[PDB]
Amino acid sequence: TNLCPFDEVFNATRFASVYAWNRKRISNCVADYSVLYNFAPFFAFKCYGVSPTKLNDLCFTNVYADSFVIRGNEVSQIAPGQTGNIADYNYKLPDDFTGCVIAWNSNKLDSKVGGNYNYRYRLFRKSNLKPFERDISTEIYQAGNKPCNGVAGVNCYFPLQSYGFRPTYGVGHQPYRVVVLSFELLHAPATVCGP
Amino acid sequence: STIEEQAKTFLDKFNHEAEDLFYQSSLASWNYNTNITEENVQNMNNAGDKWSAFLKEQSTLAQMYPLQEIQNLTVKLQLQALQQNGSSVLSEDKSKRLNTILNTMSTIYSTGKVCNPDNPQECLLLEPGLNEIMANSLDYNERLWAWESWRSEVGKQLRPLYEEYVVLKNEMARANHYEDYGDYWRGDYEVNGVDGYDYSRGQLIEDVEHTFEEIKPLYEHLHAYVRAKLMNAYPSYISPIGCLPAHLLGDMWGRFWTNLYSLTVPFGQKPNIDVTDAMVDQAWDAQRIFKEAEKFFVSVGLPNMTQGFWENSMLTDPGNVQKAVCHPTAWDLGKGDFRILMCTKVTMDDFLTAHHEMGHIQYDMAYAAQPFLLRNGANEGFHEAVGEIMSLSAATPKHLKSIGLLSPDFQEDNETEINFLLKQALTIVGTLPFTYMLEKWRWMVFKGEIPKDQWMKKWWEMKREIVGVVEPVPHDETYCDPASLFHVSNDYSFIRYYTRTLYQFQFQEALCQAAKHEGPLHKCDISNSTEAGQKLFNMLRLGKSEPWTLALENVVGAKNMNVRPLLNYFEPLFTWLKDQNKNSFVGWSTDWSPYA
Ligand SMILES: *[C@@H]1O[C@H](CO)[C@@H](O[C@@H]2O[C@H](CO)[C@@H](O[C@@H]3O[C@H](CO)[C@@H](O)[C@H](O)[C@@H]3O)[C@H](O)[C@H]2NC(C)=O)[C@H](O)[C@H]1NC(C)=O
Ligand SMILES: *[C@@H]1O[C@H](CO)[C@@H](O[C@@H]2O[C@H](CO)[C@@H](O[C@@H]3O[C@H](CO)[C@@H](O)[C@H](O)[C@@H]3O)[C@H](O)[C@H]2NC(C)=O)[C@H](O)[C@H]1NC(C)=O
Ligand SMILES: *[C@@H]1O[C@H](CO)[C@@H](O[C@@H]2O[C@H](CO)[C@@H](O)[C@H](O)[C@H]2NC(C)=O)[C@H](O)[C@H]1NC(C)=O
Ligand SMILES: *[C@@H]1O[C@H](CO)[C@@H](O[C@@H]2O[C@H](CO)[C@@H](O)[C@H](O)[C@H]2NC(C)=O)[C@H](O)[C@H]1NC(C)=O
Ligand SMILES: *[C@@H]1O[C@H](CO)[C@@H](O)[C@H](O)[C@H]1NC(C)=O
Ligand SMILES: [Zn+2]
Repeated sequence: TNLCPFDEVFNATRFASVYAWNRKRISNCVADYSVLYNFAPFFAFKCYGVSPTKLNDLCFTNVYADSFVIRGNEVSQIAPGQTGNIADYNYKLPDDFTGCVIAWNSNKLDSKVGGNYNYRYRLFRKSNLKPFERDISTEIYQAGNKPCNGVAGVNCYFPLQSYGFRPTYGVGHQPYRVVVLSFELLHAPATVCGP
Repeated sequence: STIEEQAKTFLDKFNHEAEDLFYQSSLASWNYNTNITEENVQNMNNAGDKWSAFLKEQSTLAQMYPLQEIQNLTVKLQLQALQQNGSSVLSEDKSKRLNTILNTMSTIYSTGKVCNPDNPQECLLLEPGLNEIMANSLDYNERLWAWESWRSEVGKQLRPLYEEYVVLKNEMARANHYEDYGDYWRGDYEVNGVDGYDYSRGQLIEDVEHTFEEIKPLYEHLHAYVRAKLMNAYPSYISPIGCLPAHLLGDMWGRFWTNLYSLTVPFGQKPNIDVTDAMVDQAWDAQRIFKEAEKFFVSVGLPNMTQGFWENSMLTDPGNVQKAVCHPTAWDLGKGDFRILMCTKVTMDDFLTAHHEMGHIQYDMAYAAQPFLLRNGANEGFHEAVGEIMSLSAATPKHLKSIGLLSPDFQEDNETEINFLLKQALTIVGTLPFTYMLEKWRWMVFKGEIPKDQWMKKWWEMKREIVGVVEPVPHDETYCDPASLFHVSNDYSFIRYYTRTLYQFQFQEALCQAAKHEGPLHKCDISNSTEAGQKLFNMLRLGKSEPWTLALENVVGAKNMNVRPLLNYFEPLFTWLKDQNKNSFVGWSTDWSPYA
């Protein structure tokens, strides 16, 4: 039986930065949702508009697995109607979100002793992101009234900042892997089911 | 866009960059202080230099936002913090000379040795030799030798360095729009912008003097009592109406009269409340001590310590293989990393100091949500005041009984209480005239009111007039006795201890009234008082966001420093002294000297 590749999305060697969240299109496969815990105890498991289990029986035309990494304090922003740095400038969910949010701790995975500055996040942006919008622009943000001319300087800052995760950080500042599952309903016949 | 919005965005970028750089510097300095090696010292100095360079870059950047155009108080405070400019306003050579003399004074203080007690091969440093003498010796001549040797050796070297230090620091402070270096130091207490909570830099002097004036009588009676008891100890050496000789006060300077307790104990027949033997007999360890402190803080509504704290900390002596610095310190590294560095032994003193340092840590956790430059006490006295109220609550016999380290049938007579209040006063009230006079002398020197050719003259005049202490041998301008103290020769302000001593009893009074406590203030244990916990947290969470006057009002209900909490804490001892001195002289003549 051709099942869905959740092992690629969840057990990935490297997760993307939150400003460049990675989306995987899942279709033409059987999705096994009755796995409660696949890595560690359930850390963050919040299905909005749908039940967690006893509901894998639903069929959808496509499943969307959006993966990224944030610090624990920001895991609260991956929810409908949230605000903050991530929710505004990095990753936005609609108010009528009918999907699920699965986040877990990765301090053993993404915490380098000398600081893991490979994960970036967007701090500055001229407008809040539309739901499920992605923006990857290494363009100098113009906070002042003078033009930046693509150079960082006085009132001209680079929009990205490194998390610099460290193994000794507090739980609020530790690396957390997040995966958002969206379920699409189209006129086409369903391609993802679990019987 | 407005200047305020530009400054806000600048501060966001700054906060996240400085959080990370400060965390690296803190990790490096922790690896040094817990594991003294050469690799660690090089990493610590590298990280610290990186942090200082980043700070100077950010200062030059933040100077571009005209403060006057900022209408948001918080952004104004952070911008001011970046706008220090401190010493940078000096030319390169003058800054180099200032750093040179600072390090030289620090070196001569931490390295000065005096030789030839009998043979020039026997030499002692301040710690532990000279301090052991000044603490335990009962020999007038031995104490005088230690005192005069320390001064005539290290202070004579320190004198010219200190004159140049004064002149350079005044140059810096004046270039930074201050009157003198004393005005710079007093700027820590300045509040400018909040109607009804403002505070000028001279208002500190006014308030400090008005409150020391109110402190004067209790200190006078304590001084008379200690003088009589020392006359019993040094009969042919002490006048019943003169100042106390400076070398008989219990330490190198007289900053604390704690080590005079053996010579001044009211009722030496009563047992002292040292619960060390109980802790040892109950098989307590450092784990249990810090767990009990955590239980104390949780009992008033504050959180436990973090799992990061419990895993990442040195709470015991690491042994002979790994040597570390054992001065108790509370580390707030940022990014939710909280630690305590302490070589804990199973003693009551270490129990109380653990309570003090964990109070520090609770303060740090409580203002963690504040922006970076605002994660600090309201002023320089607040942190130590919080730690000290923790240790006061922990030292009460009521608390000791409730934890099970003191027998339930230990009766608190009025003589164990008078003993306890006297031992508290020797340290707490004995230090206030010392602190005030030293800081007054520095203020006046920086202000240019004491010429160099009578520096020591005014120093000892003030000693006599203010502290009631007289030098055992005369000193000309070759000496520099004020610089023979660590804080003076290492460029640290000193009024913080006075302000913290008044603040701590304000806080204790407020929280014990909140805790519905009954009786004398010194018997108060705020354990199990969620009201007191909340009243303290309302101030702790503020950090340096609100003015220190507002933070103090939040807990005690007053916008200014107050002396009546301290006086109410010491009232029973005050009446006992007033009775004990009925046929004794209270006060002192400023003219008697032990050397004609
Ligand atoms: C002075 O400027 C600061 C910004 O540095 C202002 O603080 C900001 O105030 C807004 C509005 O309250 C905060 O947004 C809030 O976020 C919380 C999330 O916990 C949300 O629940 C609220 O509904 C609101 O959206 C913002 O977080 C806060 N900034 C910081 C860094 O805390 C401040 O209000 C300004 N002062 C005045 C008098 O306007
Ligand atoms: C207010 O604080 C006190 C102590 O600070 C809390 O009471 C204490 O509770 C502990 C644990 O239950 C008691 O320890 C045990 O007591 C029994 C009976 O004395 C003894 O046999 C055990 O060996 C052990 O020592 C402790 O005695 C007790 N002390 C007092 C004074 O009550 C109390 O629960 C707190 N109240 C609230 C509402 O939180
Ligand atoms: C104390 O500091 C040393 C650094 O000098 C730590 O590492 C030791 O020294 C080098 C550093 O890379 C290593 O090659 C050694 O193997 C380490 N151990 C010894 C015994 O030299 C050392 O780990 C630190 N101690 C602790 C407990 O962390
Ligand atoms: C903070 O941590 C302590 C433990 O260090 C928590 O209390 C202990 O654990 C559970 C609470 O989940 C209790 O059933 C135990 O009885 C507690 N142990 C002792 C010795 O009292 C405490 O609850 C934590 N704080 C909060 C607010 O939950
Ligand atoms: C302590 O107790 C007595 C009780 O009358 C009190 O009057 C006095 O101050 C103290 N007694 C002595 C002997 O000091
Ligand atoms: Zn402390």
